[PDB]
Amino acid sequence: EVQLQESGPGLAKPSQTLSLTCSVTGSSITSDYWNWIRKFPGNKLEYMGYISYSGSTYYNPSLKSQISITRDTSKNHYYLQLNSVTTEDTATYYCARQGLRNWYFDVWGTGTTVTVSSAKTTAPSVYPLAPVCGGTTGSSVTLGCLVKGYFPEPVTLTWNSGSLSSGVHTFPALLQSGLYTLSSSVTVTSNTWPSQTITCNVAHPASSTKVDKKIEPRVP
Amino acid sequence: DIVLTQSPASLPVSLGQRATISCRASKSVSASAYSYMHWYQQKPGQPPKPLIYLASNLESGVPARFSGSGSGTDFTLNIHPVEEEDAATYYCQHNRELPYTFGGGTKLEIKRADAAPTVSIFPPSSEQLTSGGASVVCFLNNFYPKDINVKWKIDGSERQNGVLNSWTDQDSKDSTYSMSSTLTLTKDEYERHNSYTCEATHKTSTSPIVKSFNRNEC
Repeated sequence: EVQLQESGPGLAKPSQTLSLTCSVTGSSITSDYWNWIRKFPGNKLEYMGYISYSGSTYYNPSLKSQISITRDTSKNHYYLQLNSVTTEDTATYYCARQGLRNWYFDVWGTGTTVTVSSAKTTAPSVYPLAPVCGGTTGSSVTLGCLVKGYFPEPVTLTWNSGSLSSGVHTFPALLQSGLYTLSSSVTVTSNTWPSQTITCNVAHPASSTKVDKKIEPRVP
Repeated sequence: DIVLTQSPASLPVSLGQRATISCRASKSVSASAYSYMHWYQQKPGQPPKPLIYLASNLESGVPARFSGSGSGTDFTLNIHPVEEEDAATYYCQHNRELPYTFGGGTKLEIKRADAAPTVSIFPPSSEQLTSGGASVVCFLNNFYPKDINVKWKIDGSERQNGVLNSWTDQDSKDSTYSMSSTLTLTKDEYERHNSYTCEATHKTSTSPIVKSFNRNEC
């Protein structure tokens, strides 16, 4: 049972060096081929290169970035370094194995996303979204959570510490004038809220932000 | 380098039917007894997963619904019958020579019975008004097709500047979409108007769905 797992920084500044790590378990990196792949904002997958069971490397010559691939056999890890990154290196990075008895990217990691930008990291403001103050209500109630003005991606959002998973839609973040905004909606029955408290838990690691925002009914 | 051209870029298919995705290479990838053209499936938030290797061999665990064929420069991936969880993006990839290259991808949309959205509107929070801004939010949940027009009106006057619309990926269970529409203003501009309305014109209804509130009505 082979597993791969990428890790590395989420933000890097132009002209800096970026180093990612692929941690491998369940199989030794001295017996197969070990590759790096990235997915650009959009849908374009690009092959970058590999390091082989014997430590030999190959780099895709059509790349515009300058890369280096190395390994550590005592840890069963291998690495990808990008030299002098640019904004165009913003992407999601995957590691994947190519087997001698398979001959395809038969095992993949989950991927790690990297943003290359010189903009300063900014913490989000979390706003509750409660029903318009009129008291009429149907058979259900839809609440919301607005996370505005942060950088960079990503953020994580849960409801009631994950206990509330049904009837939840979280919308992908959008960039406007340099900062991201995303929102989430949750639907419950009429008698649940407000007698039962509902809270959106927002975390933004890049700014050390962790916020719990209770949804309070509106006062006239 | 070898170029892989996928077709179509987006493919809508109804449940139970079959989907046909093609992949054409600039040069042959077949050498003697083998063909080097593999297929992968990627779901939102997930990494791509291998489906078919060496043109027509099924990966272990992949349902029998998936099949592949082809040789030389033309290849095809078949899914019969398609199911809700197949909403995804599929990629072809060749192994004949270095550098390896991928196809542009094909998004598989599960055709769905036309469904109208459930619309909710939310005025700015007092916390945001403390900051000097004011965002009005409109949620449109569980509808289909994806395309849908949202129009904001301040005191009956249309407003299109300062609007952020975000769609979710196609739901893997009910095959619906949801979208969020946010209109952001300044506090002082929000306080010199009274009526705020989001109108949703969708193919599902002749007239638009309307949700509104008045600032001073509470």
